[PDB]
Amino acid sequence: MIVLFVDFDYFYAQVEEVLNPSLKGKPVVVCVFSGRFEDSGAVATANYEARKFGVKAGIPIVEAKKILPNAVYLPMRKEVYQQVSSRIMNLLREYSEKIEIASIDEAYLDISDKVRDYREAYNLGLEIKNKILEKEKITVTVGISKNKVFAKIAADMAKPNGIKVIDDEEVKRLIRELDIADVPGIGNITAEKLKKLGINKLVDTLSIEFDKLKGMIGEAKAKYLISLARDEYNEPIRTRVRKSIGRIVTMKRNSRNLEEIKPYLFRAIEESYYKLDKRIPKAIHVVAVTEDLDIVSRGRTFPHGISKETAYSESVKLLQKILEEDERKIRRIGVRFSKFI
DNA sequence: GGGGGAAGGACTA
DNA sequence: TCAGTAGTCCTTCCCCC
Ligand SMILES: Nc1ccn([C@H]2C[C@H](O)[C@@H](COP(=O)(O)OP(=O)(O)OP(=O)(O)O)O2)c(=O)n1
Ligand SMILES: [Ca+2]
Ligand SMILES: [Ca+2]
Repeated sequence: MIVLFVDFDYFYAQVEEVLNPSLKGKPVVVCVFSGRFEDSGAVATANYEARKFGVKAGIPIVEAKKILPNAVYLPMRKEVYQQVSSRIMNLLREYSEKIEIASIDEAYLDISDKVRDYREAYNLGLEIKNKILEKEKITVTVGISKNKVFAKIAADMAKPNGIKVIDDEEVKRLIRELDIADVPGIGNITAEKLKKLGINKLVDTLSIEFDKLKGMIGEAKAKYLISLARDEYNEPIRTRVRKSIGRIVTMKRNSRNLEEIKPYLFRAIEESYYKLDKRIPKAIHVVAVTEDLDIVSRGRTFPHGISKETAYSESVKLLQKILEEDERKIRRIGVRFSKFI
């Protein structure tokens, strides 16, 4: 198999640059303003001029401003990036019917039946980059290898605005030399459990007793890592279908007062129903983020679709279940719909 | 023994 | 006054065949 992975460069910030070119060359920071106070919230992403200085996705907006007080701070306009993303995905469909859209800014193409070798895949990759640049003026990074995991890794190594092929020989070198923390799906917590087992490279998972590996990181991740280490990882490129749609909002102030929380919960339901658009969910979950940032949730599944009115009344019962079963105050409240008809 | 669901947890956004 | 904001898949514990 030959997989071609496309990951758009600093996506949210780049789309803003495309819509307002005077922004180019300046540090741009796209933010999610929570509304609790002046500048409360987090950075969604920043272009490379801002990232060079430590302003990156996830940090508080107040911290970003301490580092770069004169950078351009823009409010996230998700719907705008979504429309731009959808047009780029449509361009990629022209290069392969076998495409897997993994997120708002990334897709995997199985080009096995389109090119004969890596030389040709690499060329098709250039063709793709040029096409996206021509049509939307957006630069992307392309990663090419024998499977999804290594195609993604290839891209990670070449961004931004890059293109890289990890051939079979390099795949073998990487299995031995690549820091296992850099493997998709290995976060800080798993990375720490592995370091604690002596495991720092994929190749290391082949010599550890399987039960020891599994007992520590679970059966699924152990098999995943082993399959990659044996160079036998095979997952087909598959059309993704959204399985849930939801919205969670931050409250002006923490609380466990039902009438005070209702307005935020109802606003989350409205926005959520706006996004479902024709999709009818049979399940609804109320999700609360507690004062200490823990996540607690309660849901219900119906043998039929959930009308907006039913979503309103059931969400309150589920919220009450959360209040009655957890004594912490709530900071964020939202809903999540799933099991679509 | 293991299918199947609810809720927590990890990961990547 | 650090802490957003969406969404997926796996795990653990429980019911049930
Ligand atoms: N914690 C995060 C991480 C990402 N995103 C959003 C904004 C990013 O623009 C977009 C894509 O994610 P990437 O990790 O690919 O980040 P970028 O495209 O921004 O940059 P790059 O790919 O250059 O590294 O997803 C977000 O809202 N919150
Ligand atoms: Ca990406
Ligand atoms: Ca990207």
